[PDB]
Amino acid sequence: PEMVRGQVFDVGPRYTNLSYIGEGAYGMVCSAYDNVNKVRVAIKKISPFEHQTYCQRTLREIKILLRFRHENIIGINDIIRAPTIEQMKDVYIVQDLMETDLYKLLKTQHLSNDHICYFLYQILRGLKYIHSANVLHRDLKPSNLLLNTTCDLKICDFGLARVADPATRWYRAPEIMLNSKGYTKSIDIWSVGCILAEMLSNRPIFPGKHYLDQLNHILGILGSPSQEDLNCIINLKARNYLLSLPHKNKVPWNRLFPNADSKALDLLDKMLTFNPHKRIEVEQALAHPYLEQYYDPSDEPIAEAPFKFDMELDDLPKEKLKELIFEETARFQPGYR
Ligand SMILES: Nc1ncnc2c1ncn2[C@@H]1O[C@H](COP(=O)(O)OP(=O)(O)NP(=O)(O)O)[C@@H](O)[C@H]1O
Ligand SMILES: *[C@@H]1[C@H](C(=O)OC(C)(C)C)C(=O)CC[C@]1(C)C(=O)OCC#C
Repeated sequence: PEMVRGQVFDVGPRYTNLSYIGEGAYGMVCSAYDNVNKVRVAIKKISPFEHQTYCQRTLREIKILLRFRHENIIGINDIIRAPTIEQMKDVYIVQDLMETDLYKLLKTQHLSNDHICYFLYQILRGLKYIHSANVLHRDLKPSNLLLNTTCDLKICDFGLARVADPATRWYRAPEIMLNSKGYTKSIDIWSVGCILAEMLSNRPIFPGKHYLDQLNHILGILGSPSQEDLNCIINLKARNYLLSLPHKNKVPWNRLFPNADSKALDLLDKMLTFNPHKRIEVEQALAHPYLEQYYDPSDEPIAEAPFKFDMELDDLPKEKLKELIFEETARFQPGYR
């Protein structure tokens, strides 16, 4: 078994020439060569079975990404795991190989306005498909926006994704921290707005240290919530918390982004709206004048049908989640069904 930084990558003989390329809180990702198809791939090793929440992430990512097929969404090419459930300790997810992610690119490079507009267009194009399947990604951030040499962008990391039905916190919408319930497609648009702001200045717009600090960052730029804003917070204890904060004036977007295109700041304003019911929707954002050079509805496909898991996962024990992961990956085993 090939080894990478002291870690077993048990993916041969088909996949060889492994090279470390990144890592998140759950998976180690390596580049590799697929000797069967004669193509470069990425391989994510995850080891989730001792944790119920990690098992949920693994099953959600596998189920959603095998059902999605879109240019701006990473696909799963193959899944490697042991032939028996008792031997199964790691899962390897094989994906198309991307060259970097937006987090790493922003560390090294200031983006031009054409770059920002193009990246923002691809994010929203992929998000249009996700939302059209009635799915929430729920964890959009620069590190899960993959990029290749030709500037193509793919969204990845669907372990928190959920059917819509009303690590880092810097991109979490305010209602996640205040309501803990009733999440809509609106939460992804907030994340995209945070990403846009970071592309405009190469710094995160709301880099809070904890939920309390996070809310103070957001309010220190948006200003204290309006009465209509307050009425959309359902948890009254959370409303009382907001009402206990000192008044804060809104900071004009062109104070934060003085050289930014005014059309980008108009869209940004509509994405980073406190009230999720007033926040711009993905199709309206695609149609905003900022993206006029790219917007092409006939070339922005949607899902044939809304997605559904066919079972609630939140309450299942991890040993049951393990059996579901085994079942869901059987289609990549020789001799399946
Ligand atoms: N298909 C891929 N091609 C190239 N690099 C990739 C690919 N998938 C992931 N990466 C890199 O590996 C990192 C970790 O992947 P990710 O899927 O976010 O792992 P995770 O641990 O399951 N979740 P998280 O903690 O949210 O990052 C990414 O941020 C990328 O830099
Ligand atoms: C795209 C690249 C790019 O995708 O970065 C990596 C590191 C993946 C090669 C850039 O960020 C700069 C050049 C380019 C082509 C770009 O942004 O131009 C398109 C336009 C307008």
